[PDB]
Amino acid sequence: SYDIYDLNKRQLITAERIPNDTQLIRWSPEGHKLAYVWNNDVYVKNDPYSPSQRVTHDGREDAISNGITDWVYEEEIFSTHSALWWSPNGTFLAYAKFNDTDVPRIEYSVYLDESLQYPKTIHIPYPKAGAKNPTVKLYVVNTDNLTDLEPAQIVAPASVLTGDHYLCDVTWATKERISLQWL
Amino acid sequence: RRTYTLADYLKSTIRMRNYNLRWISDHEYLYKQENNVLLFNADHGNSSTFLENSTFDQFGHSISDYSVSPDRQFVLFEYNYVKKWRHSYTASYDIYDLNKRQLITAERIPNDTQLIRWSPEGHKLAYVWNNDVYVKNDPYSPSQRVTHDGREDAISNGITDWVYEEEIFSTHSALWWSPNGTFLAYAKFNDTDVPRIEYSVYLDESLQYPKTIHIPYPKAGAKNPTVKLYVVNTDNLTDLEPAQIVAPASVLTGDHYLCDVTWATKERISLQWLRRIQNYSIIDICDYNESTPKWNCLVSRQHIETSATGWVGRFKPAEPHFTSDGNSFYKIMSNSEGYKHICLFQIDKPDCTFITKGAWEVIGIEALTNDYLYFISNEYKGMPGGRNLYKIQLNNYANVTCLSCELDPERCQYYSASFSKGAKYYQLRCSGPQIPRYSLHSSSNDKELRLLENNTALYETLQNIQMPRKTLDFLHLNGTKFWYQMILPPHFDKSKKYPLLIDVYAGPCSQKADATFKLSWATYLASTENIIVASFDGRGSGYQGDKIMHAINRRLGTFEVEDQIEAAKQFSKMGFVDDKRIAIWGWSYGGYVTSMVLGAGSHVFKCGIAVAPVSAWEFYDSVYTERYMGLPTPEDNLDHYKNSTVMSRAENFKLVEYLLIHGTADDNVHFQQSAQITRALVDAGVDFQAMWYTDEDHGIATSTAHQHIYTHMTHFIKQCFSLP
Amino acid sequence: VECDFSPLLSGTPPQVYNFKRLVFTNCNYNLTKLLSLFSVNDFTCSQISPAAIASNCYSSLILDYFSYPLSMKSDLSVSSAGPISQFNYKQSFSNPTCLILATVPHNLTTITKPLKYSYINKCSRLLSDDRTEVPQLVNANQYSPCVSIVPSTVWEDGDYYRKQLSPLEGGGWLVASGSTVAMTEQLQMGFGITVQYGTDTNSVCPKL
Ligand SMILES: *[C@@H]1O[C@H](CO)[C@@H](O[C@@H]2O[C@H](CO)[C@@H](O[C@@H]3O[C@H](CO)[C@@H](O)[C@H](O)[C@@H]3O)[C@H](O)[C@H]2NC(C)=O)[C@H](O)[C@H]1NC(C)=O
Ligand SMILES: *[C@@H]1O[C@H](CO)[C@@H](O[C@@H]2O[C@H](CO)[C@@H](O[C@@H]3O[C@H](CO)[C@@H](O)[C@H](O)[C@@H]3O)[C@H](O)[C@H]2NC(C)=O)[C@H](O)[C@H]1NC(C)=O
Ligand SMILES: *[C@@H]1O[C@H](CO)[C@@H](O[C@@H]2O[C@H](CO)[C@@H](O)[C@H](O)[C@H]2NC(C)=O)[C@H](O)[C@H]1NC(C)=O
Ligand SMILES: *[C@@H]1O[C@H](CO)[C@@H](O[C@@H]2O[C@H](CO)[C@@H](O)[C@H](O)[C@H]2NC(C)=O)[C@H](O)[C@H]1NC(C)=O
Ligand SMILES: *[C@@H]1O[C@H](CO)[C@@H](O[C@@H]2O[C@H](CO)[C@@H](O)[C@H](O)[C@H]2NC(C)=O)[C@H](O)[C@H]1NC(C)=O
Ligand SMILES: *[C@@H]1O[C@H](CO)[C@@H](O[C@@H]2O[C@H](CO)[C@@H](O)[C@H](O)[C@H]2NC(C)=O)[C@H](O)[C@H]1NC(C)=O
Ligand SMILES: *[C@@H]1O[C@H](CO)[C@@H](O)[C@H](O)[C@H]1NC(C)=O
Ligand SMILES: *[C@@H]1O[C@H](CO)[C@@H](O)[C@H](O)[C@H]1NC(C)=O
Ligand SMILES: *[C@@H]1O[C@H](CO)[C@@H](O)[C@H](O)[C@H]1NC(C)=O
Repeated sequence: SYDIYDLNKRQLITAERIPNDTQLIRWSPEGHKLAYVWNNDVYVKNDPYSPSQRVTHDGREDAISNGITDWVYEEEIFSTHSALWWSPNGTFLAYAKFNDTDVPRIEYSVYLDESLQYPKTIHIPYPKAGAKNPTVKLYVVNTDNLTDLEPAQIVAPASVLTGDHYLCDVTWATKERISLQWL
Repeated sequence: RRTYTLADYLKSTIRMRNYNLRWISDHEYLYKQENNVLLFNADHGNSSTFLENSTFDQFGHSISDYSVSPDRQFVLFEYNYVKKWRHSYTASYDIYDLNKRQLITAERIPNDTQLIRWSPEGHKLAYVWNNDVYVKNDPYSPSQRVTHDGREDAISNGITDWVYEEEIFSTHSALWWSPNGTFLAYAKFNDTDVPRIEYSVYLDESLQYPKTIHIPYPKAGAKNPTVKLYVVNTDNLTDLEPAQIVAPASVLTGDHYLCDVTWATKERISLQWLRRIQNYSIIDICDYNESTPKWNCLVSRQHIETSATGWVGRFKPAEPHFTSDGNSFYKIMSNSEGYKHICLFQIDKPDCTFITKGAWEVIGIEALTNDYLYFISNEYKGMPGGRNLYKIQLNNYANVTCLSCELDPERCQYYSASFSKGAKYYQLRCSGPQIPRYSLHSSSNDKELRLLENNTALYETLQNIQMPRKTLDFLHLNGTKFWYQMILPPHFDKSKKYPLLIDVYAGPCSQKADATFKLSWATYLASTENIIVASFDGRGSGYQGDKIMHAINRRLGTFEVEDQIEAAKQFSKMGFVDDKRIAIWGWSYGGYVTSMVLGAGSHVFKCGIAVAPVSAWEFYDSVYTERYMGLPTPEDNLDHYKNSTVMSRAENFKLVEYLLIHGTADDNVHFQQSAQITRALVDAGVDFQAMWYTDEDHGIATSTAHQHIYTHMTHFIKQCFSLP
Repeated sequence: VECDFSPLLSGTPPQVYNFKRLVFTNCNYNLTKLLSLFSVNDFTCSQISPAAIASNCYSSLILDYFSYPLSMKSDLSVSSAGPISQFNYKQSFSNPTCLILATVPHNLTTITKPLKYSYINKCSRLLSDDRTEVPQLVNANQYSPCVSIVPSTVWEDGDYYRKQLSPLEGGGWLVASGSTVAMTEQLQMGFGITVQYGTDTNSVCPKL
């Protein structure tokens, strides 16, 4: 859970707060625009005192993740849970969409404190060698005019659409140019 | 040949049509036809079906109104309309996206929403909910709460209280968008210490216990609500608090009103303030200083308007109409001779320059461009009861060109106009004295493009009916010309003597005698019962100069009463009016005059009817009352507050037949007023008649109640005139 | 005789990239009678007016019909370079063309709706080099090559499709990506008219 502390007033912000159980959060490169992930959906806040704008609405645990990595991407590719990439001006937002719906899941037991009478089973989408890998899609959103023009997908190059593929890196060249590393 | 019976008036058997349109461009308007909403283009004559009536009933429920966004991307649908007062209500609103042609389901607009207004450009929304102002940059975008002190009967943000809606704004709205939509100006009202009127509501037979309705209602001299003006930047709403524009110092010497807020440019706002003693009005011109950033209201652009003979403006000071560059404006002001005419103001200049003059007034300013100014005046044929469209050349003020005078001079002498943006085209509306008419014109050559509605069906239907005639004539009282009208029975014979019935309003700046065509109750009496129904505009009337209008100042119930009697005495001198069968009736000020007339001891009138009358100025709201009568203090005008009560005249009611009507749910003219009359009539041994109408408001208008009161009054007059 | 518009009123309309076509010769048409069955939202014509298209004679008249959301109206301009006039549907410039966007009313029940509007937003080819991409821009009055690998209704926005070309067929890959727009309450459609003039065959005239 995250609180926002206003330095202009030197006071804590109490309205339009950031929900508990927030997974990710990233400021804009300039200014004070926020982007956070809650229940695997991407939300944007033009200002701390401003209501949240829900960008994606298909966030489902262990099936669809918007803006946060899945397991293999966090461990072996991104080395970070984040899949939000702000535009240098803060105008655009590039977010990633992962789909582990048919990715097999590993199950292991958790023997918590002596209070727990029955052991918990933990499920984690984990593609072993040759298993169904997650998909990834790249979408870009104009923060300043988010109301119209539902998110624009940047389709992968054709060289990589011959089969399964990964997304390794997203870098911003200029305020209107974006670079995507596919594999 | 058939006659205009009473059922013809009460059943709306003979319907009169009109043509109501909404200009949505400089050359396009919307019109509702067969429940469809058609989009007409006046530049080409082509029209498409903009909104099928199919998509009006296929939502879940009946839709009451609509308001299309200025960019024609979204439509607001109003439903669950619950009436509040004259202009107020609360309802639920849906947003219909026209780009997808689909209904919006997320970030909806809450139920019980009080107000809503689009931005002048684009698709931004501002609504009022629980007396707080909310803004939506887009229908698909969450609401941003601007104010958070919304308290019922204490604090209202963006909506007027009762007195402002009734007596000042004539609308519930207190939101003012800027032309770009960047800024929003909203008003905050505070009725915390304003006394409350309380009356019972006897709802459906199910309600075992009556409800008590409370309404902040300042009476004459009572505590008045305050108003503050705040402006908000929509584009960066989460940066600063709402910026208050403080009223000018001239108005801060005591209680004061805010009467108009107009936007000159995208960064300039104008505020019209009014003192509580309503002979002092001021315009403040405020620019947005992007530095601090504040609203810079330079003193050198304050503009004062005063009155030495009474109050300012007709009912309230005239609103300014700014030029395209907002560095000047034209507003109606009284000249030296006391005639409302158009004056030219420069924002920085301390004096104004009159561009029209004469022994006639300007009714209003209708449109404005860089070359011509359009307006309505009662100048033609020197008849004050007429209205015609004029235009002024802004280079040569001597070049005035009437646009409606010679179109149909016998049929149409009472015009009004609705213009488009930039005055490219204008809709002409004729109201009488013959059958109304509606036409579309282009301002480039002022030629009629097409005839929108001629009421031809009305014309032929009246051909088979012995319709009465309306005469516009005048008389002289102490050497002053005074106009009146007579509804004459069909087959009128000046050798025969008819009974006379006088219709009264006699209110300040009123006009009952005019060239307007109405299918009224008076139409029934003359056409069927052969009664002459007259109305006389004496002293205190308007549109004839501040001399005649301000004669009643601080003396309500003195000269407008005598002149109704004196004109009635003139009518008896005529050879066709029965001396012993003269009557009178009024409504909400006639009921005051009608009552005050019968108590004068004139021996002129045989009977009278007062419907929702005022009985004492101690009981009516301060805005209307203090404007003409001042404060009820022993130091200002308490003398005539007492000298002008109907109750002081009870003994003279022994000579006439009094019929007193009043609704119980009257929030405007409280039932307390009529009750005080009957107590004076009862305590004086005076017999009379009365009739209450339960849960009926001031303008008794429920179909069941509208038919009952007139069917009741018909029986009364026929019994007073000894008619079948 | 009478131009038979029956195929347009029966069944499920195809998607824009699989557009169905009605070719009309030697018949009599009443355009306004057909457009009176729909809720016509936009009517834009090129080299001809919407008033003339319903009242003139042509040697041959083509009518392409397909499902199309009104939200993407801006993309049905032949001048646009968007993933509709690039990969899905394009009208010819060499003859008068008209473009009609309609809405299927509630009382027109013989037109079934699909799950959603779909469209090809990428259709390119990968050569045997495995390095060179060649976008397959669609030509006028022809289908996109990628309709062999793009299904009649795209399952999910972003689904990609692939087919490996035999050496005779050029070698390499045929690659496409699809997108979707959510279905409206009333099915929104698009109509495309294209008229042609021949020597003696001026046999498509409005009836009397
Ligand atoms: C996330 O991934 C899952 C699985 O990879 C996607 O759902 C599956 O989508 C496929 C097609 O893309 C469906 O397979 C088959 O489609 C054919 C089309 O001809 C149909 O005839 C078969 O009956 C079958 O449905 C499959 O059913 C479906 N599985 C589900 C929905 O559980 C899903 O679309 C992906 N979502 C995103 C947002 O990427
Ligand atoms: C709305 O109007 C009410 C009353 O018109 C405002 O509340 C009242 O504010 C006055 C002062 O402005 C309070 O009166 C006295 O203030 C003196 C200051 O020295 C203090 O010593 C007294 O004890 C007394 O409080 C009055 O109490 C107060 N009445 C209330 C709060 O019921 C109110 O501020 C206005 N609100 C807005 C938003 O305009
Ligand atoms: C940040 O950069 C973006 C893109 O460079 C700006 O957006 C454009 O701004 C130019 C003016 O510099 C306008 O002409 C375009 O219409 C804008 N287009 C879009 C899509 O935004 C944006 O204004 C910049 N904002 C800030 C605060 O630097
Ligand atoms: C609407 O008008 C306002 C004020 O004229 C615009 O706000 C300014 O715009 C100018 C350029 O037009 C900028 O240089 C200023 O920085 C802006 N200041 C403020 C306080 O807004 C606004 O941009 C206009 N908006 C539209 C949509 O036309
Ligand atoms: C507006 O009206 C008020 C009262 O109706 C006027 O108040 C007078 O002010 C003068 C001071 O110059 C006093 O000597 C008078 O006694 C006041 N009259 C009353 C009845 O109190 C005020 O002058 C008027 N304003 C203008 C501009 O004419
Ligand atoms: C519009 O209605 C008016 C009636 O107000 C019609 O004018 C009358 O036309 C008859 C023709 O039979 C004349 O005898 C009357 O003298 C006319 N009366 C007036 C007051 O002008 C007019 O013809 C109608 N116009 C259309 C186009 O229907
Ligand atoms: C709806 O509009 C059509 C348009 O001609 C009309 O025929 C129909 O009577 C209208 N229905 C209603 C209920 O207004
Ligand atoms: C009228 O005609 C013009 C040009 O032919 C067209 O652009 C306009 O849309 C038409 N009016 C309506 C309401 O469609
Ligand atoms: C064509 O259809 C319209 C639509 O009502 C109709 O008005 C017109 O008479 C028809 N023309 C012929 C020749 O059938």
